[PDB]
Amino acid sequence: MRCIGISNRDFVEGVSWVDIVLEHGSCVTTMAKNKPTLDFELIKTEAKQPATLRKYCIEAKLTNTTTESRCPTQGEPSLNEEQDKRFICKHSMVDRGWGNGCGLFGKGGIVTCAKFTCKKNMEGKIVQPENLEYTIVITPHSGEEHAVGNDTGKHGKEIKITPQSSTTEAELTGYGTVTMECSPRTGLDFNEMVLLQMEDKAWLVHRQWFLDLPLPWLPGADTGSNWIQKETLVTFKNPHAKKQDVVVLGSQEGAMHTALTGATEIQMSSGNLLFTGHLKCRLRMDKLQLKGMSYSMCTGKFKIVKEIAETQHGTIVIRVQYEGDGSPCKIPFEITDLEKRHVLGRLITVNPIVTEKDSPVNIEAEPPFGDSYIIVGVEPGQLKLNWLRP
Amino acid sequence: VQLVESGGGLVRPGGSLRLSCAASGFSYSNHWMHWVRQAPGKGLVWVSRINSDGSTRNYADFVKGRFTISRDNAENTLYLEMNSLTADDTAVYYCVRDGVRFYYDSTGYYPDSFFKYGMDVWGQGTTVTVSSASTPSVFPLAPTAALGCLVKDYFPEPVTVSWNSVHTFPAVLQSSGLYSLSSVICNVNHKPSNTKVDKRVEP
Amino acid sequence: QSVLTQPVSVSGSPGQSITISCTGTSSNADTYNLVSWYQQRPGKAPKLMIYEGTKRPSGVSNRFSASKSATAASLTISGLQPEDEADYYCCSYATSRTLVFGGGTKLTVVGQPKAAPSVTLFPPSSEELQANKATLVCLISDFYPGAVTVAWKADSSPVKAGVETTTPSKQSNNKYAASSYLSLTPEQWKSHRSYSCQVTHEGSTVEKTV
Ligand SMILES: *[C@@H]1O[C@H](CO[C@@H]2O[C@@H](C)[C@@H](O)[C@@H](O)[C@@H]2O)[C@@H](O[C@@H]2O[C@H](CO)[C@@H](O[C@@H]3O[C@H](CO[C@H]4O[C@H](CO)[C@@H](O)[C@H](O)[C@@H]4O)[C@@H](O)[C@H](O[C@H]4O[C@H](CO)[C@@H](O)[C@H](O)[C@@H]4O)[C@@H]3O)[C@H](O)[C@H]2NC(C)=O)[C@H](O)[C@H]1NC(C)=O
Ligand SMILES: *[C@@H]1O[C@H](CO)[C@@H](O)[C@H](O)[C@H]1NC(C)=O
Repeated sequence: MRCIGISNRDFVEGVSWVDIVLEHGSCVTTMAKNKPTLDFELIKTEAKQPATLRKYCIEAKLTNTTTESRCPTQGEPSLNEEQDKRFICKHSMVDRGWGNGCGLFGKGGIVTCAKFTCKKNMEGKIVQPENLEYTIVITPHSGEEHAVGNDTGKHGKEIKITPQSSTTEAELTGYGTVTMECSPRTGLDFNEMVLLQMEDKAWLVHRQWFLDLPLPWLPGADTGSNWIQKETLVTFKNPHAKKQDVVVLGSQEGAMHTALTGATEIQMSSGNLLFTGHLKCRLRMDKLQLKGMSYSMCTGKFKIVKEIAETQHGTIVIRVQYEGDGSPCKIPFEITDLEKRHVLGRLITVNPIVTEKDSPVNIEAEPPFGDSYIIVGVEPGQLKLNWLRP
Repeated sequence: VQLVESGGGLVRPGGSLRLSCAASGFSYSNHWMHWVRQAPGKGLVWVSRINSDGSTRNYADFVKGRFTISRDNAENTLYLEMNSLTADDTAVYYCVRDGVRFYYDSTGYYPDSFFKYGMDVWGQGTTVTVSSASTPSVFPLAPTAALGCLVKDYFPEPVTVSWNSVHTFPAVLQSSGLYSLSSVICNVNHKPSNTKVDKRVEP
Repeated sequence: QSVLTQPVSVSGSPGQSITISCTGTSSNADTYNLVSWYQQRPGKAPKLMIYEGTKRPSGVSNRFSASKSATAASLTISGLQPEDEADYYCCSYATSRTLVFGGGTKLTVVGQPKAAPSVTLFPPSSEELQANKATLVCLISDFYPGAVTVAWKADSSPVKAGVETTTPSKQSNNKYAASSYLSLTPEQWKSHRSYSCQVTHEGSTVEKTV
């Protein structure tokens, strides 16, 4: 009942084993003769054992700037910050003289150090294809008053599948078991591909390309303070041999996005991904059975507790409450012509039943084009509802 | 030639303060400037220094990075931004010029190791008081013979002591940010808190 | 690292020549080559007297001279005058980048006879112990010159934590008095066999024990 309200909803019917394609945004309603109607939706995709290859700094900050100079023939200057790996140091030569603070004229050694602090970073994760955990929700068409489009899934069974553990038997309380045999149909294989995660965005890039970016980096082994290649974003300036100055090279964030145009993009969300790739599954209804079926028809009348609404697919949803006696009971349902001659509408919510009288039942069915009569219950007080379908 | 400090006053422990010094009568932009402090009745303590550019800023080991020295050459101003202040930071803070380095390096830029210096121009100093409470307990000092009263943990100064309605010592400021003194029946008056204590002292 | 130490006090008579020493720990010849001296009269801002170990700035009296060796630096005031009564501080580099001042020397220009301090040590009051605190009070009075060194002991061990001492102040009779405190918990007070207040004046020491 979870798929009701979703536009990208596929209606799949099986002869007596059926093939379904699940994707993010997609929803599949499965139907089989004498088998309960089920709603399948891919809710989560997660790379479960990612190995950080490298972490690149795209935005750098230079703080705690220290400088030391020596007069000519007084030796190379030295700061204790040189030994500190969080700092970037560079030695240079400056013109020294009498009006400068030196007894003798000549080139005097200068040293500038600055603390390299990363503001924003990029992470390159290498994902094993077999380690992509897919979370699928199997929501049966239980009529249950809250079931209709209920995201919480307290109505549907949550099942986890990986490209390799593709065969799973899922137990649906009151319906039996459904056997699912999946296979991933990803746009690009993760063989020689690095999942380049930025912040809220992700891409799939060639390994060598990723390892060749001229940016400061930390290895997967040091996820750390000692950034390798700080020089790729840090530049030292001394153009008149008067003063040495340290300068950052500015945020490479936007620059990166431009280089990542000719790359496969993915929607990211803190460890979990909204992958474009499909998931081709095969499922068997052999061990599935309708809840009740051995039940007797409802002797009493029904009460339409919510306005009949039409879904984006032309199907209609009706919420009815039982006012009679007999529960657990079986709802008599029929969609016939204006003259009550032949039955015309297809029932989506197969075998509609009443569990508790107090609890309403949501029945979904495909009404025929034009004028139809929705008949819910039996005589007397039989709900006669006229319907329009252009 | 003058140096005028501003920004000193009462600050709560863990609090922040910005000291500001105005310089005049010399080429400010070409001189190194220093901050020196002095705890009440105690010794001079070097705090920080800055070169002409601001490219070199050095600090004493007690300022673990809590204070930041800065300058505005065009405005002839020196600053000391102070954070995470404690009772050990209570002092008069002096703005000081290194007039002798100017004689060797007229740029005031080069941070040569152990260079010739001399703090020749000092401001009047600005008072910083780092204290917790905003606004005493009296104990007898039992005994010719000397006897007295110990007046513990009060704020602010002063306390006055009389005997039977004599030397009363100056107060010490404890690490707690509270004062204590001694006087050698004692009548202890602490006008700021509107409290008065009479203590009989017996052998 | 380099730490500068000076005598606590120096006492001289008018017209006499007195010398203040400045010695260092992790120091070298350059430490003393770069020594600067400062005079601070009571309640006044410090004044530069000597820089570069031995150079005297213009305006500073010719009675002031300085010397330096590879192990110490010294300031000499020749022809001592009442106006020379002040605190004197030496200063040099602690590291290549930072400065450090000495502890200071109180120079007394002798006007009256020298007098040794009277010392009284008070134990914690019964009342304070009931309030779960313990303060030892060391009262120091009637001394001249006005400069003392106070040290505390727990049994035979010197104690530095929880000590607060006042700067000597002039009494009614123009001699000086000072006070010192040792703050303890009652457990610490009861933890030791004895506590001592030691006062050093003009090279001699008085020690009172409770
Ligand atoms: C999506 O599903 C949500 C949960 O789905 C469950 O599905 C099945 C498997 C069952 O577990 C089922 O219990 C759940 O529905 C669903 O939320 C649930 O909705 C009900 C309301 O419909 C929540 O509250 C309950 O109702 C009363 C309100 O009472 C008034 O209205 C009723 C008629 O609706 C009258 O009979 C009464 O006389 C009242 O006039 C709530 O007050 C109460 O909750 C609180 O009760 C006390 C208050 O002190 C506390 O002890 C509780 O902890 C609650 O705070 C009832 O419980 C029900 O809480 C909720 N279930 C869960 C698990 O949260 C939701 O409506 C669905 N949404 C959509 C859009 O489909
Ligand atoms: C210098 O380093 C210290 C210690 O990490 C830090 O607290 C301080 O803010 C840094 N300096 C500046 C200019 O931010």
